[PDB]
Amino acid sequence: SNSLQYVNVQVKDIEADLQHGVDESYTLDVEEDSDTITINAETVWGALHAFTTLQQLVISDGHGGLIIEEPVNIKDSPLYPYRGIMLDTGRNFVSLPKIFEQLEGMSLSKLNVLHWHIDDAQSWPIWVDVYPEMVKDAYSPHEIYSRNDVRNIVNYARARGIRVIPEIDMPSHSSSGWKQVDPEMVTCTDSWWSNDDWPLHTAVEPNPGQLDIIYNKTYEVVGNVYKELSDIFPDHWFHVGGDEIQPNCFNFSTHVTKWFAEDPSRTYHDLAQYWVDHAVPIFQNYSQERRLVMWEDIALSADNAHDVPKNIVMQSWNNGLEYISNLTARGYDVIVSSSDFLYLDCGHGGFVTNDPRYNVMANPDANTPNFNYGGNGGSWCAPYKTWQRIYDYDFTLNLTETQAKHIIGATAPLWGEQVDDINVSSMFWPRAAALAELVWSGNRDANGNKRTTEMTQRILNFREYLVANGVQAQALVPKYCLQHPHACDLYRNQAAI
Amino acid sequence: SNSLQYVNVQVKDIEADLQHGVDESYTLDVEEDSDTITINAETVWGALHAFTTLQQLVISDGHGGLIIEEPVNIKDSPLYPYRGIMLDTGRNFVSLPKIFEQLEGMSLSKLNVLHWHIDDAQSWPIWVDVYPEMVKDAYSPHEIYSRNDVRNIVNYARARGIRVIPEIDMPSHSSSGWKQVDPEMVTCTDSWWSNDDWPLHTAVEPNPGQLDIIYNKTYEVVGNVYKELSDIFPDHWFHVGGDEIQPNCFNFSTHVTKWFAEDPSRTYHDLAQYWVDHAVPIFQNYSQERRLVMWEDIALSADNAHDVPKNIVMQSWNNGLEYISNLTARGYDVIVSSSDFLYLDCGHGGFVTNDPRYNVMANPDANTPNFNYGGNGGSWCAPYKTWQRIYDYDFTLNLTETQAKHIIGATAPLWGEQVDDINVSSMFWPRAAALAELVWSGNRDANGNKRTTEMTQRILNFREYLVANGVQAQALVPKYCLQHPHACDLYRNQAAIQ
Amino acid sequence: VGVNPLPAPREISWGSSGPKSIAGELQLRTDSDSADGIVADAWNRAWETIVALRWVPAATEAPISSFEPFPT
Amino acid sequence: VGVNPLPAPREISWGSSGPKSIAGELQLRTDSDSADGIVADAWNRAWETIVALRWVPAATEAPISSFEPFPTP
Ligand SMILES: *[C@@H]1O[C@H](CO)[C@@H](O[C@@H]2O[C@H](CO)[C@@H](O[C@@H]3O[C@H](CO)[C@@H](O)[C@H](O)[C@@H]3O)[C@H](O)[C@H]2NC(C)=O)[C@H](O)[C@H]1NC(C)=O
Ligand SMILES: *[C@@H]1O[C@H](CO)[C@@H](O[C@@H]2O[C@H](CO)[C@@H](O[C@@H]3O[C@H](CO)[C@@H](O)[C@H](O)[C@@H]3O)[C@H](O)[C@H]2NC(C)=O)[C@H](O)[C@H]1NC(C)=O
Ligand SMILES: *[C@@H]1O[C@H](CO)[C@@H](O[C@@H]2O[C@H](CO)[C@@H](O)[C@H](O)[C@H]2NC(C)=O)[C@H](O)[C@H]1NC(C)=O
Ligand SMILES: *[C@@H]1O[C@H](CO)[C@@H](O)[C@H](O)[C@H]1NC(C)=O
Ligand SMILES: *[C@@H]1O[C@H](CO)[C@@H](O)[C@H](O)[C@H]1NC(C)=O
Ligand SMILES: CC1=N[C@@H]2[C@@H](O)[C@H](O)[C@@H](CO)O[C@@H]2S1
Ligand SMILES: CC1=N[C@@H]2[C@@H](O)[C@H](O)[C@@H](CO)O[C@@H]2S1
Ligand SMILES: *[C@H]1O[C@H](CO)[C@@H](O)[C@H](O)[C@@H]1O
Ligand SMILES: *[C@H]1O[C@H](CO)[C@@H](O)[C@H](O)[C@@H]1O
Ligand SMILES: *[C@H]1O[C@H](CO)[C@@H](O)[C@H](O)[C@@H]1O
Ligand SMILES: *[C@H]1O[C@H](CO)[C@@H](O)[C@H](O)[C@@H]1O
Ligand SMILES: *[C@H]1O[C@H](CO)[C@@H](O)[C@H](O)[C@@H]1O
Ligand SMILES: *[C@H]1O[C@H](CO)[C@@H](O)[C@H](O)[C@@H]1O
Ligand SMILES: [Cl-]
Ligand SMILES: [Cl-]
Ligand SMILES: [Cl-]
Ligand SMILES: [Cl-]
Ligand SMILES: [Cl-]
Ligand SMILES: [Cl-]
Ligand SMILES: [Cl-]
Ligand SMILES: [Cl-]
Ligand SMILES: [Cl-]
Ligand SMILES: [Cl-]
Ligand SMILES: [Cl-]
Repeated sequence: SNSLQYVNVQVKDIEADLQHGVDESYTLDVEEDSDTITINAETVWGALHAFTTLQQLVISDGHGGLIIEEPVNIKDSPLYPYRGIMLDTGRNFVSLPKIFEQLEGMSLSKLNVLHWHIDDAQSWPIWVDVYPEMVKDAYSPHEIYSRNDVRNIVNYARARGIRVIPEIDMPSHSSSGWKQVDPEMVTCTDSWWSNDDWPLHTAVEPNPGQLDIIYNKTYEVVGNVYKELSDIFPDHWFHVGGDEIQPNCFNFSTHVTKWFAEDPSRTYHDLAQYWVDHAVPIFQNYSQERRLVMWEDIALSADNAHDVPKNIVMQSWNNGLEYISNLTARGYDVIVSSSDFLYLDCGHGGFVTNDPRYNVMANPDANTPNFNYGGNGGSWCAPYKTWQRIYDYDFTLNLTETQAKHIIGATAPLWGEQVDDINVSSMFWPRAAALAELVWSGNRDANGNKRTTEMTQRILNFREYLVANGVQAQALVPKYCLQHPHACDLYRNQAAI
Repeated sequence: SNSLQYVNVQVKDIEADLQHGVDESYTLDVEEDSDTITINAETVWGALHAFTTLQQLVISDGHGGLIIEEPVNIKDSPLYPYRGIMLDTGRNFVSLPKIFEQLEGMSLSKLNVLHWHIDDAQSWPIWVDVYPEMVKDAYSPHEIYSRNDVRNIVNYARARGIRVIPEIDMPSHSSSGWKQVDPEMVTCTDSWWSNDDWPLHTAVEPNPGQLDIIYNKTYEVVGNVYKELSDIFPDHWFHVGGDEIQPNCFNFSTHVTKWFAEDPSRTYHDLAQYWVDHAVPIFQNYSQERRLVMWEDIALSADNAHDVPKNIVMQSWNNGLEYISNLTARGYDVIVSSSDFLYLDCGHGGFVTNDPRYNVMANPDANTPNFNYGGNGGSWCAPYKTWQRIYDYDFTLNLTETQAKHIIGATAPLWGEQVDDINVSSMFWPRAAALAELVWSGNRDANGNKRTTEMTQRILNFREYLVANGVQAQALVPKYCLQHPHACDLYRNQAAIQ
Repeated sequence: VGVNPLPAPREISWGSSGPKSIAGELQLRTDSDSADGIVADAWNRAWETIVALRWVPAATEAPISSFEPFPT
Repeated sequence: VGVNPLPAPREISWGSSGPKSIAGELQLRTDSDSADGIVADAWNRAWETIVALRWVPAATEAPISSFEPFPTP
């Protein structure tokens, strides 16, 4: 039979830049009596996907050579244009080589968005020219992302058709960095986060602090940081945060205390709206093509603002389908990140110290799962999300045809409280690859039935493929299960799912 | 002040061998005017401990030189002689560099036992000369521990005062390896493990298989494999296993069911005894100093053996203090490894595939923790045991003195279903450092108050040390918490824990 | 076949005429690349991985096995 | 004292006479090592770690800070 010599690639539009919605489709054809592997694609980005497909097809003939096992015709494209994971370098620093390693993983699984949660309350690791002093709240001089570092990250991604979407979370999760520019611009940073004394709590987790929404100069400093960062990140999309505004924290701001005093009818909804009316126009005005992303909290929490522009994409992490349905029904575009399915950090207990909740020497109630015995172990989103839990997630279930059109894709976040170089790759992978397939080609076979059981061998093999490509992905099963397909199935009935 | 120049070490007897209960105590002294760090140890092994303490005291002075911050007086020794972790290489193979890496962390934290679970149903990774055919059930030709691999592991451990205590788990957890020798010495290995249809279940975990307890030749091969291995492992202790005996597996053996037919008075308890009274002689036969360890199931499961020699050390993993009380009351030396405090694998969901328990798109009950919402997520021993959980475990609580002195120490097992080289270190470390202190010096301050809050900065720093030393330990908190001490405490009140 | 690319492609169909050897090295041919050589570079990375891995499927699909029944 | 060796040694007592410089290289002195040189070998590994790492304590013990109190007007 006829040997393969060439890979012909025809790309229709060589101009299309790496930006939201760009056509990622391709065809790949290997014919019985052709010496050519034929790849067609609407853009270069579709062509790259073809190559990563293709490398998973060329294998050893076991005699020193290489084969593709059979002729093949493929036609491929993603169900959703937004296929992401989120990296948190605010809680702990992740080095460039480990960031590259993740981008390699994304490449091979065809994820195309790295949502970069750059800072948080706990550190500001990114160099800002206009305020050099912000990196004083970096963990060490060697744990700073220089501008050239960012250039190499953007570029490494670009080369693998991956969009980097920066997030500077505001106005909550704000202490480090900001407070170096102007102490007044953040509030309650010196407060005790006070979950031991719940009615005084200033944050949901240690390191409290929020931007002072009323303090006039806040918007000067954010505008200058945002602008400088917008210039170095080329994606038209920018994530401005909006999660977990804590009302109690503003009690440390004289400025907000006065603002409530001067008109006592005001609520935290108004305060949230004040931020929306002053921050958003600054953000939206960077360029004409700019789209913002925000956490759903701004438009859906208990302290939600009244009117969030339907311009702004909502990232949904709470209450699963209920918040997705709610959001889509109001006309917002939604990135699915539902923490009951897709949060990669759950299941490692709590990180807060001096915690007596662990100190229980016997099961206090065997009749039900409780803190130390079958319950959450200190991790608010427990249990750990397995690859199956992720893959099984039908995030468009019970949505109308119009709601479902507002779903633009998904993002599995990996919050960094207990993540750094050591385990970042084993927490992302290979679970991220399960989401990868979910938002690329779905979790259903040709007949519409859920094919989780079929995914098993594919994801088990891909895990090893990841490891061979330098991506330190976690073992999922005993290797016996790899070598004996379905030997490790709970249900012998292959339609159980 | 005076400048240090020399380390002086006097070992009382240079002859004591690395075996259970050897005197691990030492003293370390630095005086103001003395140019000598003075170390006294009963054995070489105590001196080894002094060195790992000593390196944690000698820090940078900020000007390219080294200092000990103050003079100091240290007297130190282990509360328990058995302080361990258990590596599972049966479920997934772990390479030698990565085994070396665990032994390194073990050394810096003073753990002295590498309990090595070599095989299981899923694989047989260890070379056996008498039966070269056993490793046909290794995951590949590269995933095998040669004879020389074991010698180097043992030596690398010996150099760091660590005893390697092997486990070949019998009579359950037996399929791979065994069945290349004689396919009739294993039963139900081609069964369906059948947890989808619980009454017909042959195993707790897929890849079912157990040793035919009746079959003639079972005990020859077991004896030959055991004797060969016993020779390459210089510790006097050996782990035979004996956990999770599944009664339905034997139904696939003609022998055992024929043996039940012969006399219908015979129950499964009798069947366990049969193994005890045939296997233990074979094991005790090896050596005069040979001691045995086994999992508690043998003498305390639903289908336990009537009479297990009080000579065999019992490793307890179920029901926490309850089962520890039961065994210690009946005269058994006990290794604590309770799953509710010390199982390091827990909290990563289930590994079993085609599993529809995950396929729930909404919380079925918001008031009770359930499978995908608050509950285990398919890890039977969930949740994940944090370093605090581990450190808080008072494993002699509500025991008598006669009971308490039957506790010989503890072992934190890392089961290897979802563990290979990639994460073995971040799963072990730094949490095993919490156990390490618990069984070295305890979790109590001078006044008997539980000092977990004091352990915070110690373990946090120790994690960064381990990383500096090559050991890939997991981060436990945002780095903000190291640099701002107690800023991530839940309670300011440093007496919150008791 | 043994290979099983992830994600599963939207549509993929294999033939049965047997293996096609890669003769020498797959040469890329295109007239339609960006000015920054995105495609050429991606192919170099893809191809150098392919030849360095000489990949062997680690886990392949097959029907669940026939186990011996529980004896009646 | 910054260092916080793990495990917490049974009994440890620190002085106040000030820091003690290491004078270049710490030299081992023993006439009581196992025949196979276990103490010597363990020392060499510890010393080479000490000198390569020049450890700087990464976390240290302190009293808790004075967090600003929740105001009441
Ligand atoms: C932190 O600051 C906020 C804002 O100052 C405090 O809440 C505000 O104060 C009181 C809460 O008791 C509310 O006004 C009162 O309303 C009742 C009738 O509903 C009336 O009888 C009183 O004379 C008074 O006007 C006001 O709604 C509220 N503002 C909010 C929620 O935006 C809050 O108590 C402070 N928290 C702490 C822990 O100090
Ligand atoms: C697997 O094999 C075992 C025996 O090889 C079966 O267990 C046996 O089950 C029978 C009943 O099914 C038990 O006999 C009982 O005897 C007492 C007399 O006092 C009485 O309860 C009944 O008359 C009953 O016939 C027998 O004790 C029991 N043997 C043991 C050792 O526990 C088991 O049923 C088999 N399972 C299968 C085929 O699914
Ligand atoms: C989305 O969820 C919110 C709950 O926050 C719903 O908003 C509430 O709706 C009722 C009716 O207007 C009011 O009583 C509440 O005060 C509303 N919250 C506000 C104004 O912040 C909303 O109905 C949901 N949308 C759905 C189910 O489609
Ligand atoms: C210990 O025993 C006391 C009574 O002596 C009992 O109240 C307590 O619940 C027991 N605690 C545990 C952890 O077993
Ligand atoms: C979807 O709608 C149907 C209506 O009967 C219901 O059975 C199902 O439970 C709904 N939602 C979810 C999350 O299953
Ligand atoms: C958005 C979200 N904001 C919070 C994060 O800052 C935490 O790190 C995370 C931990 O799981 O929980 C919520 S999700
Ligand atoms: C002893 C024990 N025997 C079983 C082990 O084979 C598993 O690895 C473990 C899974 O956590 O569960 C129990 S504990
Ligand atoms: C999948 O198929 C391969 C060959 O392509 C087998 O070797 C393997 O056992 C599995 O069944
Ligand atoms: C599939 O696997 C089962 C279980 O070992 C065997 O019984 C069967 O012959 C096939 O190998
Ligand atoms: C299916 O086929 C296998 C052959 O491997 C049998 O062993 C089994 O009992 C079942 O009939
Ligand atoms: C522990 O002590 C060190 C100095 O040794 C401080 O830098 C640290 O902040 C903490 O107080
Ligand atoms: C300890 O930390 C608190 C909280 O930041 C401060 O208010 C105090 O001054 C010290 O730095
Ligand atoms: C301790 O110090 C803090 C930080 O300056 C004060 O805000 C507090 O009142 C206490 O005196
Ligand atoms: Cl464009
Ligand atoms: Cl398509
Ligand atoms: Cl207003
Ligand atoms: Cl609305
Ligand atoms: Cl709980
Ligand atoms: Cl919680
Ligand atoms: Cl299909
Ligand atoms: Cl001896
Ligand atoms: Cl009998
Ligand atoms: Cl549950
Ligand atoms: Cl379970």
